[PDB]
Amino acid sequence: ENLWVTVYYGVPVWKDAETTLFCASHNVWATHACVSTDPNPQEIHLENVTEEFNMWKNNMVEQMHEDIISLWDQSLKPCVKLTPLCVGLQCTNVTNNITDDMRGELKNCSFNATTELRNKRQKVYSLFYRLDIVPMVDLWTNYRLISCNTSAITQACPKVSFEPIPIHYCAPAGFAILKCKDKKFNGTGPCQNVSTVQCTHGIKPVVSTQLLLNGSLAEEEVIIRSENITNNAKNILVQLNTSVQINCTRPNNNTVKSIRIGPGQAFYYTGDIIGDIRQAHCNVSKATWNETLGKVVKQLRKHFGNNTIIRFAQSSGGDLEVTTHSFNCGGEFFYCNTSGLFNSTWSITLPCRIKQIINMWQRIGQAMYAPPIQGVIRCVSNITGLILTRDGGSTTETFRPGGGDMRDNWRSELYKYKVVKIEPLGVAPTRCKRR
Amino acid sequence: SLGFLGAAGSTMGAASMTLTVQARNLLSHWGIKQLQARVLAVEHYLRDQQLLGIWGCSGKLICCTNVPWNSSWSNRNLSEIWDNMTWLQWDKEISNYTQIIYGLLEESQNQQEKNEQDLLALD
Amino acid sequence: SLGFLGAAGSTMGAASMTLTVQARNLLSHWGIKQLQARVLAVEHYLRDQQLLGIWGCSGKLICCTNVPWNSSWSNRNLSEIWDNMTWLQWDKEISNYTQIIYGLLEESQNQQEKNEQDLLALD
Amino acid sequence: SLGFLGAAGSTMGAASMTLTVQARNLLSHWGIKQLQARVLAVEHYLRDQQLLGIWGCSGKLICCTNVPWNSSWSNRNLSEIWDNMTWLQWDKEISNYTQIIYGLLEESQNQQEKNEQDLLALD
Amino acid sequence: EVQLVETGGGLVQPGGSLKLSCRASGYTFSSFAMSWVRQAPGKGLEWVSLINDRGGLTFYVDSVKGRFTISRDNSKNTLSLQMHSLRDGDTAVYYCATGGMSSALQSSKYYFDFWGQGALVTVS
Ligand SMILES: *[C@@H]1O[C@H](CO)[C@@H](O[C@@H]2O[C@H](CO)[C@@H](O[C@@H]3O[C@H](CO[C@H]4O[C@H](CO)[C@@H](O)[C@H](O)[C@@H]4O)[C@@H](O)[C@H](O[C@H]4O[C@H](CO)[C@@H](O)[C@H](O)[C@@H]4O)[C@@H]3O)[C@H](O)[C@H]2NC(C)=O)[C@H](O)[C@H]1NC(C)=O
Ligand SMILES: *[C@@H]1O[C@H](CO)[C@@H](O[C@@H]2O[C@H](CO)[C@@H](O)[C@H](O)[C@H]2NC(C)=O)[C@H](O)[C@H]1NC(C)=O
Ligand SMILES: *[C@@H]1O[C@H](CO)[C@@H](O[C@@H]2O[C@H](CO)[C@@H](O)[C@H](O)[C@H]2NC(C)=O)[C@H](O)[C@H]1NC(C)=O
Ligand SMILES: *[C@@H]1O[C@H](CO)[C@@H](O[C@@H]2O[C@H](CO)[C@@H](O)[C@H](O)[C@H]2NC(C)=O)[C@H](O)[C@H]1NC(C)=O
Ligand SMILES: *[C@@H]1O[C@H](CO)[C@@H](O)[C@H](O)[C@H]1NC(C)=O
Ligand SMILES: *[C@@H]1O[C@H](CO)[C@@H](O)[C@H](O)[C@H]1NC(C)=O
Ligand SMILES: *[C@@H]1O[C@H](CO)[C@@H](O)[C@H](O)[C@H]1NC(C)=O
Ligand SMILES: *[C@@H]1O[C@H](CO)[C@@H](O)[C@H](O)[C@H]1NC(C)=O
Ligand SMILES: *[C@@H]1O[C@H](CO)[C@@H](O)[C@H](O)[C@H]1NC(C)=O
Ligand SMILES: *[C@@H]1O[C@H](CO)[C@@H](O)[C@H](O)[C@H]1NC(C)=O
Ligand SMILES: *[C@@H]1O[C@H](CO)[C@@H](O)[C@H](O)[C@H]1NC(C)=O
Ligand SMILES: *[C@@H]1O[C@H](CO)[C@@H](O)[C@H](O)[C@H]1NC(C)=O
Ligand SMILES: *[C@@H]1O[C@H](CO)[C@@H](O)[C@H](O)[C@H]1NC(C)=O
Ligand SMILES: *[C@@H]1O[C@H](CO)[C@@H](O)[C@H](O)[C@H]1NC(C)=O
Ligand SMILES: *[C@@H]1O[C@H](CO)[C@@H](O)[C@H](O)[C@H]1NC(C)=O
Ligand SMILES: *[C@@H]1O[C@H](CO)[C@@H](O)[C@H](O)[C@H]1NC(C)=O
Ligand SMILES: *[C@@H]1O[C@H](CO)[C@@H](O)[C@H](O)[C@H]1NC(C)=O
Ligand SMILES: *[C@@H]1O[C@H](CO)[C@@H](O)[C@H](O)[C@H]1NC(C)=O
Ligand SMILES: *[C@@H]1O[C@H](CO)[C@@H](O)[C@H](O)[C@H]1NC(C)=O
Ligand SMILES: *[C@@H]1O[C@H](CO)[C@@H](O)[C@H](O)[C@H]1NC(C)=O
Ligand SMILES: *[C@@H]1O[C@H](CO)[C@@H](O)[C@H](O)[C@H]1NC(C)=O
Ligand SMILES: *[C@@H]1O[C@H](CO)[C@@H](O)[C@H](O)[C@H]1NC(C)=O
Repeated sequence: ENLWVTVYYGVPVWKDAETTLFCASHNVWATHACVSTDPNPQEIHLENVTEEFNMWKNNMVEQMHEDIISLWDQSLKPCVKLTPLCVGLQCTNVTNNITDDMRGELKNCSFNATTELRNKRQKVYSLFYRLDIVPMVDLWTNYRLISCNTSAITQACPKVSFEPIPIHYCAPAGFAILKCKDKKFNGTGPCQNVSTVQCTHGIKPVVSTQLLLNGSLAEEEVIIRSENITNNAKNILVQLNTSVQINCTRPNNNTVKSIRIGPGQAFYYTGDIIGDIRQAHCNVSKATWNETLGKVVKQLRKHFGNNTIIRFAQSSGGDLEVTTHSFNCGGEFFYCNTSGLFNSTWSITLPCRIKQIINMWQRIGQAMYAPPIQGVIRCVSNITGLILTRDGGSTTETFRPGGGDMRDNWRSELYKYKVVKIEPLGVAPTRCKRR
Repeated sequence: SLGFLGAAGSTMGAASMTLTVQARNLLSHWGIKQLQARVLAVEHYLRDQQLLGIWGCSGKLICCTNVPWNSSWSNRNLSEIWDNMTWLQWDKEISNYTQIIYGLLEESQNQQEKNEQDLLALD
Repeated sequence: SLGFLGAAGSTMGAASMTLTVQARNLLSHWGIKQLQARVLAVEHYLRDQQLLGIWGCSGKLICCTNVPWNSSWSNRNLSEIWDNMTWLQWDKEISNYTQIIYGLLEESQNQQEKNEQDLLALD
Repeated sequence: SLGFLGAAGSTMGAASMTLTVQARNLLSHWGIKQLQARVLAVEHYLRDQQLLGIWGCSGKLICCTNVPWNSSWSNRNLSEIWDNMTWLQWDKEISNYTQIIYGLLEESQNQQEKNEQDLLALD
Repeated sequence: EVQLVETGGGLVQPGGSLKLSCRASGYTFSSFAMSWVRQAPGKGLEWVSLINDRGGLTFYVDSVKGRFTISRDNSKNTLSLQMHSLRDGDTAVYYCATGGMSSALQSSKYYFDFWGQGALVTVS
């Protein structure tokens, strides 16, 4: 046909790409780091566009992970270090009324701390959780802080909230984010109801293990997502289509006192407890949870067999940070025992521990001291998904709560988004020639 | 009227009428990540504009050239390419030949500029 | 001749002869502030050059188009506008219609560019 | 063909066939240093493109104007400039006169734009 | 089936004007170029004018270039021709035809695919 090459600029095509995204949105996150969000939800549906997604090869997860860790470290860096408190403690039993489940959990410790002046010392009394102290043999002491033998303990800055707030990860111009608006989306493979957005809906950096809190719900049915469901070494992300409300509390009324440990420094500690001492706990409605697991096994049988028995069991062992359900509540860190939720074959109260000196990730060499919060803490949150691991062990599959790899927490979200690079240039044969 | 990339699933013919809809969307310590992203957006825009300049297509969105289609890059007729295909499918179909086509376009302009210069040198 | 904005207070018909004077002055940790300032200046420049490209005015300072002037945008006669008014007063007067005009300019080029392609497709 | 600067030692005529080879290689604390390098490269590119636009040479690598050559700048004939001479030697000779030529190019294009505007205003 | 039916007028005096209108059906009107071709009562066919598929471009024979205007309305699927300053030499049957041009992204034509019934235009 005597066709000629015609060059078109502004062609609606793209290629998969990895680029640097920026965030948009008294707090760890979105202090000054993030750009004010454009309030207009400029979402464009792409009719007849099928896009292949892979939530386990999504570089937005790696960027979200690095951004959260970086912001966490930036928040804690300009704060009071507790190296002057790495001294032996004289600890005795708490003299208040202790319930059966709190015997030895909390101890009344005393120590000689520094003051505003280098040449002075003060005797300080405080209540520490057993998890935060370890035995030591010394002259006039019994225990020392658990992290002083590993790394410096940094006190979190007071009045800087750890509450997760939605963060929007937005693409630079020349790039676009595609969303998969597909009900019951597998999390991998072609997605027909693709749409283009400038950026995400606002993802809360909620940190938890085993149970996914304050996330997004499935549009119609529970969705089982796994990189390779056959391989038991992979974690399974279960997105629920209904929330399960979990009510977590620390009923003790804490009286919080503070001391100076140097010029301009301050250390916060629990001074005493008002009322009886009770164990922290979470209440999960029994009927709702039973229906939730019924739905989960109903979905699992599609991959494991219509006639297979599915069993749930508690975690297999290891560090508290991964064997229990870790979460932030009111600024406090709860480590709840989930064996009451995953103990079955196909009101529930879960006891919880509180730990003030924590390692936020698997990395070793850093530690943070979470200051106590005055009063009584009660949180109401939605369980929106589960992290499950399949037992290696033949029939009757056994599932357990998963771990704390964090990427799983940031794959429950960001599984429907892909970043693509726009390629405005293209060529095509036309009948048009110069002159 | 469909917005940025709204024509992505439409045929090449229909999509060719929305070039300006998305062309405007190519330009528009934590400071470094955002600043680098802005610089990269600028570098990609400028590389595409420079490439259009090399081909003699500066300032145009639909630029006709003097390079013939050789029927080996793709042997589809215009009816199938423009009425029964999208730009994503076309881009995939001739991806392996884009560097060849771009090279020919550069060579074509190099000859054309000399010809214009020679025509302009006649009194 | 008069300076960077020397013609700013002159009438439109006089200031229009100094467009190169203003055009040449649009391009030229503390490093972050300096880089953001330079990147922003570049981004604004490119936004204007891209917009001129969309309208078919790339490479020109005085670009004539095929969009008719609407008497509802400004009902002043041509002599009154160019002989007795400055560009600042005009910019204020036409501010509420600038985006309307820009939209029409884009539409005009989109039609013209397709028409040029069809004229070029005649053997 | 000869590489990025392969024609650097060739005569001015021969090196005029490689303008795209050099043109396509102009665009492509550690973060601050990398950003300053990228921004500076972009600013140099844009200043040169703006300057070509001011002269009416936007989108071209070889551009012919209406400014006559003054023998006071160089009185060598074409057989001494486009042959038997390289671009480096020429740049060394046309140093003190570069700003004069650029000023004349700007004025010539300003007159060209006004003349085109008047011609296009004739019904 | 494709149909083109002219609904134009008849006899006009020299120096006057007449408008022709062609109703098209059976195909997508906006996808084809349109033209007017005339045949004097005792002669062969003569091309008069051509309009593109979008209507933006028009072409005429020199003998009518300053007198005839060709236009289209793609919402009503009609083609119009306004003939000014009619001359005695313009007496002819005027046929509405589909074809004659392709809008760059279509295969080539340069021929007329469909012809209408034809209106008879006379000049006194
Ligand atoms: C999942 O999401 C839910 C919310 O959807 C979270 O629950 C919220 O958690 C935040 C933070 O813990 C709660 O905010 C706190 O509320 C306290 C009580 O607020 C009451 O009183 C005030 C009086 O002004 C009313 O405005 C308000 O509506 C309530 O009636 C405040 O006292 C807290 O402020 C104190 O602590 C913060 C610490 O950051 C300091 O900055 C303040 O200065 C002050 O000392 C704080 O505002 C919020 O109320 C909870 N919501 C609900 C509905 O209960 C879950 O925690 C979240 N889950 C996970 C795992 O992230
Ligand atoms: C932790 O131990 C300290 C030291 O015994 C207790 O503080 C004393 O408590 C008695 C009452 O039992 C007071 O009369 C003293 O004046 C307190 N001394 C100081 C230095 O504070 C403290 O009450 C104990 N706390 C708990 C919860 O058992
Ligand atoms: C969570 O609670 C369960 C039940 O209290 C604990 O399971 C017990 O673990 C011990 C470990 O030595 C076993 O001897 C018991 O037989 C288990 N009990 C039951 C009923 O099976 C579990 O260890 C607790 N986990 C955490 C992390 O605290
Ligand atoms: C600023 O305004 C003054 C007048 O107030 C301009 O100067 C003269 O104005 C008269 C008005 O009739 C003109 O005829 C003269 O030709 C103007 N003088 C010159 C030297 O041109 C003055 O030019 C205005 N300034 C600018 C920068 O435009
Ligand atoms: C403290 O409580 C623990 C609980 O197991 C008990 O074994 C210990 O003897 C108690 N010590 C004192 C001094 O009361
Ligand atoms: C002290 O640190 C070492 C090295 O990290 C560790 O092996 C040891 O268990 C720690 N001490 C206690 C009492 O846990
Ligand atoms: C929990 O789910 C309900 C569903 O209606 C919703 O209204 C509520 O806001 C959710 N709560 C949280 C904390 O996400
Ligand atoms: C969907 O997910 C399952 C596991 O949930 C996986 O085996 C399968 O390959 C995925 N892809 C498709 C197209 O079903
Ligand atoms: C999943 O893991 C099993 C382990 O035996 C392996 O054989 C299979 O190929 C893996 N599948 C995928 C899709 O990676
Ligand atoms: C949990 O349930 C128990 C049932 O006895 C109740 O006493 C307790 O107050 C509940 N706690 C919360 C936080 O809902
Ligand atoms: C409640 O849990 C038991 C566990 O054995 C199960 O058999 C029963 O069907 C569940 N009931 C529901 C989901 O209504
Ligand atoms: C699991 O449930 C059974 C009763 O069905 C109970 O005997 C057993 O102790 C429970 N295990 C855990 C770990 O809660
Ligand atoms: C704790 O006790 C103090 C005693 O003064 C009281 O003011 C405070 O309100 C109590 N807080 C709670 C949460 O019961
Ligand atoms: C999607 O395909 C349908 C097929 O009938 C078509 O009508 C529609 O216009 C297409 N969508 C786009 C955005 O081109
Ligand atoms: C284009 O080619 C296809 C076969 O690939 C054929 O069916 C179709 O009719 C051809 N169209 C034209 C207009 O030649
Ligand atoms: C001018 O604007 C008015 C706004 O009502 C519109 O009706 C009119 O058609 C426009 N005219 C032109 C020539 O653009
Ligand atoms: C322009 O309008 C003004 C309004 O006062 C009038 O005085 C002037 O004569 C008009 N000029 C022309 C050329 O129509
Ligand atoms: C633009 O619109 C505002 C609306 O409040 C009006 O006040 C202003 O006068 C308008 N400007 C012009 C130049 O018409
Ligand atoms: C260098 O000079 C020789 C003649 O001495 C010539 O043949 C050769 O082509 C020149 N090289 C270049 C790169 O122009
Ligand atoms: C050439 O340059 C000289 C420099 O002194 C100047 O005097 C002369 O007028 C210029 N000639 C032209 C034709 O521009
Ligand atoms: C150019 O000038 C040189 C000066 O030496 C002379 O030899 C040469 O012949 C001149 N060439 C022409 C073509 O006039
Ligand atoms: C430019 O001026 C300087 C002044 O010192 C002079 O030395 C140099 O030779 C001049 N250059 C040319 C090319 O005439």
